Amino acid sequence: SMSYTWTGALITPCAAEESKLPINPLSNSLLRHHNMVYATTSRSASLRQKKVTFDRLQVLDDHYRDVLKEMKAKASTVKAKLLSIEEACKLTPPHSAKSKFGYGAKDVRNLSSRAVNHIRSVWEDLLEDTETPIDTTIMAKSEVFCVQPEKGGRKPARLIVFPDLGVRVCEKMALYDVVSTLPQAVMGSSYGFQYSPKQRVEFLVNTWKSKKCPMGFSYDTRCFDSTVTESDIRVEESIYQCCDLAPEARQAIRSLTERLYIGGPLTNSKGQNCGYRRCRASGVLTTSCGNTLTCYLKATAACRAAKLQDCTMLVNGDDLVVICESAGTQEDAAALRAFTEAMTRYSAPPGDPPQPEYDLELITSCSSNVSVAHDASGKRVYYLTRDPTTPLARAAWETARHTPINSWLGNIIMYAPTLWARMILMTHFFSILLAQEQLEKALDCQIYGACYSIEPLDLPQIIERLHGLSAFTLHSYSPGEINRVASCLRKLGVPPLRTWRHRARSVRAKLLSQGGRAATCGRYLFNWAVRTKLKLTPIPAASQLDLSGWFVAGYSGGDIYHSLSR
Ligand SMILES: O=c1ccn([C@@H]2O[C@H](COP(=O)(O)OP(=O)(O)OP(=O)(O)O)[C@@H](O)[C@H]2O)c(=O)[nH]1
Ligand SMILES: [Mn+2]
Ligand SMILES: [Mn+2]
Repeated sequence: SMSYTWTGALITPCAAEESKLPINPLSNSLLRHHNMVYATTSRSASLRQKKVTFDRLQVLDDHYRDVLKEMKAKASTVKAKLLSIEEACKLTPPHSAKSKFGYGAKDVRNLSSRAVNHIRSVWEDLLEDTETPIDTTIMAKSEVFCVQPEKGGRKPARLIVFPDLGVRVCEKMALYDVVSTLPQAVMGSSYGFQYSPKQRVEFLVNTWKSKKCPMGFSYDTRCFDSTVTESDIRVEESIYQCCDLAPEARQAIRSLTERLYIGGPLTNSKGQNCGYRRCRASGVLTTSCGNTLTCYLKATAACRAAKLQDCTMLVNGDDLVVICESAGTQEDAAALRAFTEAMTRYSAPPGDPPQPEYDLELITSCSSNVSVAHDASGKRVYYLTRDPTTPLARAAWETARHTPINSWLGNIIMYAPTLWARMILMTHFFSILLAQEQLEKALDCQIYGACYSIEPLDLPQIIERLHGLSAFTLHSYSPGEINRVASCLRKLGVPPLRTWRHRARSVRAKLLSQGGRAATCGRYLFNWAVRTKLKLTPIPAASQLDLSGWFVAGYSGGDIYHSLSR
């Protein structure tokens, strides 16, 4: 079975597309080499299709079935709720793509009669029609990155596939509770999205330490969605089916599984049939959960086949990292060879062969890695970092062009503890906000795939709640880590780290002599920039009325929104 079949019609864009970074009178303050930044467009959709299109051979053995059951027994433990039309409407983001039936996200969240009437029929249809493939739209995703060291090396557009708005709301009523609860229940501490960065770190380390002689690695499959089979999707459904569900929920899931999740026809923006999918759809509510479960299921089985000792995994979508007891170098190399031979068999071959690692700071996953620093008292603190090239490039692009979702904000949140996050991002953006007094204007950013509405003035609280205070006092980052950041600044033409020490004192000052919420931002966010450092006390309101539901589950491509946590 082929992951895709193409009729020749083009993946077309729904609007015009900006691909280059125009000469900015403020972004150059950030990055000077504009020709290094680029956003993906329809033009490269075909290169993507070729990467994404191939036959799938899958062989399932005893360990796989053994693991399936263990997972199912756990899922058996869950009672999932049917979400009401209203609840699901609220979960829809304000700029979620509009329906082909004459209403948009706004209409849906406002509970328009037209919108709710269509949703109801889409739901009724889920109960009356058990087999007709549901229409999906295929588009090229616009994403900004830095040119490849191979000079002019570019990533082709990634393809996004999703059903009409109406179906999406139905998916929510039918599966939102499930997709928010089953992953943990089934994978325990192995489910990654349940952890804030601070927790993901605690869990990696306490695990690494828990080993007499630790050996670890990260695994990532070559274009995972395409590797997901119809079989894999039905197994996924067998897992969902073990929950106690309402009758209509149970049929909605069952119908959604055959009509949408296993495959369906592909339609472009001009309304033409581009082909057919027989693999995971990037834009359905189940794709995060589905991928984690499938990833976890295959990997657990692979461990037992490769006979790895005391394996402990952490899974996020298709992002896998396993920490086991080293059984000797030579030994370890053969185990990963086997592990991979098994993953490949289960229909999930690697992008790059996994390398056994013996230094936790050396294992990278989710595009991130753990690093060490020291706090106020110099007590070796641990945190999560990542190469800053893509983040800095995106910050650049978001500066020259108001985009709907502001990744820089998100990166500050998740990476607040980091060197680059504090010294460049925090500095750059707080002066831009200062200038236009956009401190109060809330922005949309996403975490683990769900879009969140956030007020910059609340970063101290948020940062404090998530990383602790050490996030405001880390000071002796690793050589390795500092070298990476500097090397990257050179690559992008971003002014060296010390140039930023300067900029911050200013911004901060212009933030202390501002009072209120703005002022606090000034005291806590740039304490690394002032000569005369003060002693930061736990923020009152922060570790208080600060909302949650933030690190419960992944919703990438799931059309999820929350306007909580100020
Ligand atoms: O919302 C989405 C979209 C995509 N995917 C799928 O999960 C994988 C996570 O993508 P990766 O970071 O693994 O990149 P890759 O090397 O596997 O594939 P290239 O993207 O760089 O082409 C993607 O490659 C995609 O196929 C999801 O799981 N969820
Ligand atoms: Mn992948
Ligand atoms: Mn990945």
